Parts: sequence; C-alpha cells; structure tokens
Amino acid sequence: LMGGFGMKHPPPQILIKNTPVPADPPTAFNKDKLNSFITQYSTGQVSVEIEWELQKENSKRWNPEIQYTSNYYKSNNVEFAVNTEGVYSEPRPIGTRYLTRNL
Amino acid sequence: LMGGFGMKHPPPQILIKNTPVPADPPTAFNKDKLNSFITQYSTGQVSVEIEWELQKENSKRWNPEIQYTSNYYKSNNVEFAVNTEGVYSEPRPIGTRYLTRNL
Amino acid sequence: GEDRFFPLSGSLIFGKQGTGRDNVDADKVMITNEEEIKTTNPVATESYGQVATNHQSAQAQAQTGWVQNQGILPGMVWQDRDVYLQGPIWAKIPHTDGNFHPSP
Repeated sequence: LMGGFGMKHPPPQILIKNTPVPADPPTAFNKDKLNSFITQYSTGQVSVEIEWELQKENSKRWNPEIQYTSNYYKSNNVEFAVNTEGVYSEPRPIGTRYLTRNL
Repeated sequence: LMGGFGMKHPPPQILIKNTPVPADPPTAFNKDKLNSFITQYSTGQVSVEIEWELQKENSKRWNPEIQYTSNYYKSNNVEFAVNTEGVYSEPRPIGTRYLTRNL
Repeated sequence: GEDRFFPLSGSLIFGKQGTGRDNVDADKVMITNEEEIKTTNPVATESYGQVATNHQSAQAQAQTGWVQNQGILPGMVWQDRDVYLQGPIWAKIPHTDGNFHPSP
C-alpha cells in the first residue's frame, strides 16, 4: 500500500554483530555469566549492486512529453547538491510517472 | 554560419518537371516553336529516410540535468498539435542544447 | 637590444626561492625573456603594422592608421611560446566545436 514491489521472499535480512570480548575474569570460578566486556565497535564498507530490468517507451505520440527537469533559474544552492556546511539535501520528492501511455 | 553540417558534396538536388504535351499543331508546317500546351500537373508521394549517428551521454554528473518539457499547465490547445480549424503550429523554437558537458 | 622593458601581462613571471606572496619587489621575481622569436613573431608591445584609412584623390591626402591587433591572414607564420624548467608540460584542449592551433 505504501509502494514498491511486494514479494513472498524478499531479499533476506543481513544481521551483523561484533562478538563480545570479555574483560579480565576473576581468579576464583563463579557460576554467573560475565557482565563485563570491552567497549568496542567495528567499521567497514558495503557494496550493494542490483540488476534492474527496463521496459522502454514505445510511444507513437506526436507532441512532446512532459519530463523531469531542474528549473534553470538562479539560486543560492544547487538542488540535490551539498550545502556550504557540507550537508546533502534533497529538495523535493520525485515521482516515477511522467511518460504517458494510452488507457 | 546559420547552422547545420557543412559539406563539400551535400545530398544532391532532385529536380522534377512534368514533360510538355502540346495542343493540336496547325496543319501547315511552321518553323516556329509550339507555344500552346495542355494545362497539366502531377501528384505523388515522396519518402525520405535518413540514417543518423548518435553520441550518447556518458555524464558522471550527480544532480539532475535540465531537459526539454511540455509545461503541464492547462491551455486551450496542445502545443505542437493541430488547431480547431485544422492548422498545425509549432509554438516555440527548440534548441538542441540541454545536456551539459565539462569545458 | 632594449631589455629595459617587458610586456605588462604578456610575459611569464616566476618567483625565486622563498619569495613572498604579495607586493614582491621586482628583484625577487624572475621575469622571462621571449626574444628568441623576434624572427617569426611581432613584438608584443608594438603594432602589427599599418593600413590605409581612406581613398586618396587630388583633394584628399593618403592617411594610414595603426593596426593594434591582427587576427590572422592566410600566409602568416609564427612560433609558440617557449618551454622552461618551471613551466607546465601540457594542458587540456577544451572539448568544443572548434579551436585554432590548440597549443597552450
């Protein structure tokens, strides 16, 4: 209902955890579990590539279509570009529907 | 200077004429050329196909390009479409330059 | 044989070692000498030549004006600016419909 492609078996969840490394155990044995651990974190890179299948426009329309454009008028910033403080901001939501087909 | 593709040997001129059919000659021979002809005209169809070579956009730009669009706002007529009297009219001149490249 | 002068903006100027950023005296900059091309090239500070302004006649004297800039003429011959140790090796010819003699 929100949008997208419903699937019985969507792409699976990737769960990640950094394994616990405990601090020094006491010398005398204790039944209880170890609640003292080393403060720790991890870092890396993810690559996600998707292969998409396209359906090309076959339209026999005469007059020109509507398209999505960046309006030319001058502005303090560039849309879909970084700020002066280094902040990336998307100005407006972009739908998928511009080209037309016959009903 | 106006525009387009200069060529030493452009596509040749196609000249067409409908051959003269003279009216009835006089019986006695006359030296002069015949200035009386049958009013006549011809009709047909022309097919002209051109094969064009394209250079595709390789751009690595991030933000969106400017494109050519039909503005969505409502109007009495459709641009680049026929009138109510059957007249075809092009509203505005359309340049070729929208996509950008680095200088 | 006059080296006293140089073109205002038409010469390369290099700095010496440890040269200041701004308002540097003329002795600390290294001014480059282009005189090797005197043979094929016109002097940078002088007019290319002279052209007639008007038609002469019994009444009118022949009058000639100065050519400050001359773009090209078929039959011209020139040479490119010289290469140094401190100067750039190459450049990028901008991608455009046309360019004439794209030497930097």
